[PDB]
Amino acid sequence: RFLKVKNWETDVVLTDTLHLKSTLETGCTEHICMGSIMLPSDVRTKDQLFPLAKEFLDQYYSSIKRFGSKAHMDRLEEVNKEIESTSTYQLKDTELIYGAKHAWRNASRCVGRIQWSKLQVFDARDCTTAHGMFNYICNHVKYATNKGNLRSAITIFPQRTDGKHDFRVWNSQLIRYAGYKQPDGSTLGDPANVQFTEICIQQGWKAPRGRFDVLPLLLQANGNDPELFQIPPELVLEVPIRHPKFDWFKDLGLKWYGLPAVSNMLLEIGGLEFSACPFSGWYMGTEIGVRDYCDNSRYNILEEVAKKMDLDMRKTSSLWKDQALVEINIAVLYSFQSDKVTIVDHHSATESFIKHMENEYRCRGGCPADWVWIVPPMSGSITPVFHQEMLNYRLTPSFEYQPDPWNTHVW
Amino acid sequence: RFLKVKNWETDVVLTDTLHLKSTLETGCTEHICMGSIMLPVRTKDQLFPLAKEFLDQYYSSIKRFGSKAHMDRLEEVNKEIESTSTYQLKDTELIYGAKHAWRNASRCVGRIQWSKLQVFDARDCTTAHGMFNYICNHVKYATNKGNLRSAITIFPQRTDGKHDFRVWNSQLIRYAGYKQPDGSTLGDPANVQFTEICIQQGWKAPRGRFDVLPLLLQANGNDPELFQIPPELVLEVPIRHPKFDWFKDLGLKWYGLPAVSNMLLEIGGLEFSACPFSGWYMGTEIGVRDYCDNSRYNILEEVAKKMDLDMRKTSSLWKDQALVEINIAVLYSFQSDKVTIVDHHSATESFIKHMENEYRCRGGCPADWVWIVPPMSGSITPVFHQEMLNYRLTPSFEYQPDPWNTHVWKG
Ligand code: HEM
Ligand code: HEM
Ligand SMILES: Cc1cc(N)nc2cc(-c3ccc(OCC4CC4)c(CN)c3)ccc12
Ligand SMILES: Cc1cc(N)nc2cc(-c3ccc(OCC4CC4)c(CN)c3)ccc12
Ligand SMILES: C[C@H](O)[C@H](O)[C@H]1CNc2nc(N)[nH]c(=O)c2N1
Ligand SMILES: C[C@H](O)[C@H](O)[C@H]1CNc2nc(N)[nH]c(=O)c2N1
Ligand SMILES: [Zn+2]
Repeated sequence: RFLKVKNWETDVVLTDTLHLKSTLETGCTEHICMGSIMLPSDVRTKDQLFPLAKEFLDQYYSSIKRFGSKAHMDRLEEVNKEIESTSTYQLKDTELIYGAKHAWRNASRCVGRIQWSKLQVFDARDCTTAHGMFNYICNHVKYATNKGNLRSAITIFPQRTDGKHDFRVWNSQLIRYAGYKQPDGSTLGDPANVQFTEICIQQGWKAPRGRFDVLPLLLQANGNDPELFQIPPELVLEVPIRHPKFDWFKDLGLKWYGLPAVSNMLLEIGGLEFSACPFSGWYMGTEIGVRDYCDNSRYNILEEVAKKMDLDMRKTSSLWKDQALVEINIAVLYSFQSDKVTIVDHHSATESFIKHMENEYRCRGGCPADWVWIVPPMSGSITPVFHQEMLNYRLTPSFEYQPDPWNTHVW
Repeated sequence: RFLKVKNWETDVVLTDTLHLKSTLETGCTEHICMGSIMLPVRTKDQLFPLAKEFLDQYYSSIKRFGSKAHMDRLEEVNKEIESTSTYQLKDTELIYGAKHAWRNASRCVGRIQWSKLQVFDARDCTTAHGMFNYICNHVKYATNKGNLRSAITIFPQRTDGKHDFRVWNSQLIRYAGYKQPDGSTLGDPANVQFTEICIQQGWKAPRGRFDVLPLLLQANGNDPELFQIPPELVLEVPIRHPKFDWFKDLGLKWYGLPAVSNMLLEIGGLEFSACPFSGWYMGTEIGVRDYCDNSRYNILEEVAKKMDLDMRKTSSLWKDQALVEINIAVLYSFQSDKVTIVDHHSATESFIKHMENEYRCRGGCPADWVWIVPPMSGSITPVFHQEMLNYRLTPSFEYQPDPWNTHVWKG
C-alpha cells in the first residue's frame, strides 16, 4: 500500500505515499492496463461541489501551515455559505495561484514540472468579451516570450457557470501554423491543424496560403460565437532553423515559433472549472524536431533531409531515418540557442525531471508520472527516465482534456 | 463488453473482446497505473480449474470442443489430479501451450513469428548432463549456421517445488563480467553477479572482455553443475561499421543467438521452471541497450570521441549521434555475416501487421506499449502512435526469482 518505485540504472528506490490521496480514476482495472490510451475519461450540483472545495481548502491551508486554524475554519464556512447560496464560489487570488501551480505540479505527463512553483498566474476573471480575451492573450504572449528569455505563464478566464456561458480559446495552442489540403493530394503547412485552419477560413480568415502562416486566434467569451483576431507579428517570436554543420540545411526554409502555449485544456480547482486557461512555458527540442517535423502525419521532412545527406534510403536497416532524425534535432537546438531563445534538450529535461521526482518523493511523498509520455520520442533508453519506474495517478487541482468546442457549440 | 484502441497516425480503430478471457491481474487499479513497473507448490484445490480452462482452449483451437476426445481428456486429467495431484500434458498440448505462451507475451515485439516455434520436449531429462545435452542441441538447431530458427526446450515441470529444474543463466549465451579492485568492470556489467557465482562454483575464468559464460544447470532440485558450451556452437559476429574503419578497432563482438533461460512457462496450471527459448535479435537490443546503456558496455563515449563530436554540452546530441552509428554497425555486421537480425523499423511494422491480424482473427492482442516501443527513435516507428491494451492471458511466460536466492544447498 506504500508503493515503491525503482530506478534500474541507479537502484535508487523511492516510497510513494502521495498516491493514497488520489481522487479521480486512471482508466485501468486489475484486469487491464490502459496506460497507452491517449484519452480515457454539464454542470456541478451543489452536493458534489461542497466536498471538492473542502478537500481543496484543506490542502491549501495545510500547505501554509494553518490546517485547523482560525482562517481555515472561517474560509471553510465562508465558502460553505457561498455554495449553499450561489450554487458556486469564487477563489481568493491566493487560492487561484496555488491551484494553478499545483495543477501543473500534478500534470503526470509533463516532463518539465521541476519549474512548477515559478508559474506567473494572470487573473483574467474580470474579462467579458473576445476583444478583452485578445488583450489578455496578447499580454500573456508578450510577457512569456520576454524577447526570448521565456517565462512560464497561465492566464485564467472566468470559470464555467452553467455550461452555456463558457469561455473557450478555440485554438489548440495560441501560436500554430496553418495547414491547407492541396487539390492534388498532399497537405501544405501543418496537417495537424487542417480542420482548424478550415474552421478559420470557414469563419472569415483570409489565409495567406503559405507554409508557416500563424493562425488567427478564435476566441469565445461567455458562450457567444467565437471571433477572429490576428496576433501582432512582432509578438510572435520565430526561429529560422539552420544546422551548425550543413549549410544546405538553412535552404530547406524551415522555422518554428518559440512559445509553446497550450490553450484547449480545462483547469479544475476545488471543483471549479476553468475552460479557458492558456498556459505556456518553453519547448523541449524533440517536440519540434522529432514530432512536429518528422511524424508521418505532420511535416514529414525526414525523406527530404535524408536525400540531402546522400544517405542510402533503399533499406530501413541503414537507419537513415534515425540519422536524419538526430541531425534535425541538432539543428533545432542549435538555432534556438544561437538566437538566445530558451529551449531544453531531452537529456537535460529528463535529468531535471529525475531530480524533480527526487524532490517530490522527499518533500511530498511522491510524484504522479506517465512513463509513456515522460520518455522522449527519441533516444529513449539513453535518457535517465527510461530506467525509472513511475506511478501514474490523478491528483487535483488538475489540467483536463475537453472536447473541441465546435463539436459542442450551439453556433 | 467491447474495448477500442486507436492508431493516431492512421486513425485505424480496433475492437478488443479478448481481454474478457483474461484471468490474472495486472498490478493496476482504478486509482493507480503500474504500467511502468518492471516486476508487477500449487495444490489440487486450484489446479483442475486451470487444467480445464487450458483443455477447453486447446480443444476449441482444434475444433473439437465438447467432443468425446475433449470430454475423455478432461476426465483423464481429472482422475490424474485426484490420484497424483498433478498431470502430464500430451505432446500436442505441450506444443500448443508453448506457442500460446509466446503468442500471449505482451512485451514481445516479435510475436508475428509465434506459430513457427520449434518445441523440443525435454521432459524425460533427469540430470544436469542431460540438460547440457538438450541445450547444446537447442543451440545447434536454433543457430542453423546463422539462419536462425525459433526454438524452445522444455524440461520437467515442478512437482513439490523442492525438485525444480532450473537454468541458472539468464540467457544460454552471455558474456562474463568482472568487477575490478579499482571499481571498473571488465566484460558485461549485467553479468557480474552470475559470473561470480560461476567462479565460486569452480569456473576457471579467462577474465577477458567477451568470455562466454558456462552453463550452470540444475536438475531435479539438486545443486547446479557447470558446463562449457562447445565454442564451435557459439556463433559470434565481429562488430564493424560500413563507413568508419576505426570501429573494428574497438574490439567489439556479439553473439548471434538470444536465448532467454530464466523464465517460467505456465501451461494449464503446470509450471515449467526451465524452458530456454530463442529467436533472433532486434538490432537495438545489442546496439542500444547492450552497448550504450550506462550500466552495460557503455561505449558511447569512445565511439563519440573517435567520431570527434562536441561532447562538452549534451545539447550537441553527441550521445544520440553515436547511438545511431553503433546501431548501424550492429546491423551491418550481422547482415554481412548472414546472421539473422531485424532492425527496429521492420520489427515494429511487422508487429502492427501482426496486431491488426490478431484483433481480426482472435479479438485482441495484449501488448505492453512501454516494452514494445524501441529504445531509440520511438516516435518514427509505427507502434509509438498505436494505442494498446495490456492484460494477462495463459499459457504464459512468467518471471521467477533467481534460483541462488531460493535454492536449498545440498552441499
Ligand atoms: C516550462 C517548460 C515545459 C516543458 C519543457 C514541458 C514539457 C512537456 C512535454 C514534453 C509534454 C508532453 C506533451 C507532448 O509530448 O506533446 C508536456 C505535457 C504537459 N505539460 Fe508541460 N512543459 C513545460 C511547462 C508546462 C507548464 C508551464 C504547464 C502548465 C502550467 C504545463 C502543463 C502540461 C500538461 C498539463 C501536460 C500534459 C497533459 C496531460 O497530462 O494530459 N507544462 N509538457
Ligand atoms: C524471433 C524473434 C524475436 C524477437 C525479434 C523478439 C524481440 C523481443 C524484444 C525486443 C523484447 C523486449 C525485451 C527487451 O527489450 O529486452 C521481447 C520480450 C519477450 N519475448 Fe520476444 N522476441 C522474439 C522471439 C521470442 C520467442 C521465440 C519467445 C518465446 C518462445 C519470446 C518471448 C518473449 C517474452 C516472454 C518476452 C517478455 C514478455 C513479457 O514479460 O510479457 N520471444 N522480445
Ligand atoms: C506548457 C507546455 C510546454 C511544452 N514545452 N510542451 C507542452 C505540451 C503540452 C501538451 C499536453 C498534451 C498534449 O496532447 C494530449 C492531447 C490528448 C491528446 C500536447 C500535444 N498537443 C501537448 C502542454 C503544455 C506544454
Ligand atoms: C526470444 C527473444 C528474442 C529476442 N530478440 N529478445 C528477447 C528478449 C526477451 C526478454 C524478456 C524479458 C527481459 O527482461 C525482463 C526484466 C526481468 C523483468 C529481457 C531483458 N534481457 C529480455 C526474451 C526473449 C527474447
Ligand atoms: C522503468 C521501465 O519500466 C524499464 O526501464 C523498462 C522500460 N521499457 C523497456 N522496454 C524494453 N523493450 N526493454 C526494457 O528493458 C525496458 N525497460
Ligand atoms: C499511442 C500513444 O499512447 C500516443 O501516441 C502517445 C504516446 N506517448 C506520447 N508521449 C508524448 N510525450 N507525446 C505524445 O504525443 C505521445 N503520444
Ligand atoms: Zn495501467
